[PDB]
Amino acid sequence: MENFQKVEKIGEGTYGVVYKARNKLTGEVVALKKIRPSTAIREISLLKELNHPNIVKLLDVIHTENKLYLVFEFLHQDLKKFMDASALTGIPLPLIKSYLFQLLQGLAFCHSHRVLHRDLKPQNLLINTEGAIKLADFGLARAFGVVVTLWYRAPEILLGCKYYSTAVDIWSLGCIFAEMVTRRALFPGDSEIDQLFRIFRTLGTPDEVVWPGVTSMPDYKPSFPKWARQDFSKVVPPLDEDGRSLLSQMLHYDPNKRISAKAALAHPFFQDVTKPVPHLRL
Ligand SMILES: COc1cccc(C(=O)c2sc(Nc3ccccc3)nc2N)c1
Repeated sequence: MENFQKVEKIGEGTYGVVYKARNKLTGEVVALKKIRPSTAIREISLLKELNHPNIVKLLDVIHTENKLYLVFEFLHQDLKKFMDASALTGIPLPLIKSYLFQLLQGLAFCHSHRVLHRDLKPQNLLINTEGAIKLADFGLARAFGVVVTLWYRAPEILLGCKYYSTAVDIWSLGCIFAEMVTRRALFPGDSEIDQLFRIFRTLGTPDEVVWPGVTSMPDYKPSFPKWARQDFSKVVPPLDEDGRSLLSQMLHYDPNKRISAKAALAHPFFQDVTKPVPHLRL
């Protein structure tokens, strides 16, 4: 187009097609996302001012010929592909730990700036050859808002709560952490109810004891089956107790009891964190 050269279609994003493109003027390659409101323009534009090592930079918001494009710094590979590529032997624990640590740093930053992601998934976690991992698309959900993956959706969202909190991002990261460790999605639901019951079958059907206010949620039904909680040691076996304790805190039903990114960074699991180099096949 006028100021870009579409190198390739890197895929279908939440709001539209995403292409690997090259800016004709600078020659820089970026991830150009076509969006499929004047308030959205204002909000999104504010996001350009979010700089952190673990957040994919939003270089530009382009509103021309009545189309909306978001220009992002280009990263080497997404975690989804990396996990698939590492499925035979699994991502080494030190690297899993480094990634979780960095992602929490990115979340702690966004959240301290009152920005939520709401749709964290391996597809929007990007890595580079130097061992960094970054979160892409923070704050787009709020600015915009509505086959979609439900695997990383927090239970409060599934139960129809209309007010999101920073806790939904911790839940999603918890699901991703488990998946890196076991090499299998933690809650692979095929529908909203299947997603919810898969969570219930593992963590136990929530009640007013563990989640005060749950029985009054919009889509909660007294007729939900009552499953008992499974022992955590069976959920992510290869993980040591520090990792399991941290994961359990990231998967608390009550958003208010769920650990914050900031507090998670101080968890004992990270006492020996390092920054390994991943073996990336580009
Ligand atoms: C469907 O497309 C998506 C979905 C969610 C996030 C992004 C995104 O921001 C990206 S992808 C990317 N490089 C990349 C290089 C090789 C393989 C896959 C992605 N770099 C950025 N910045 C793209």
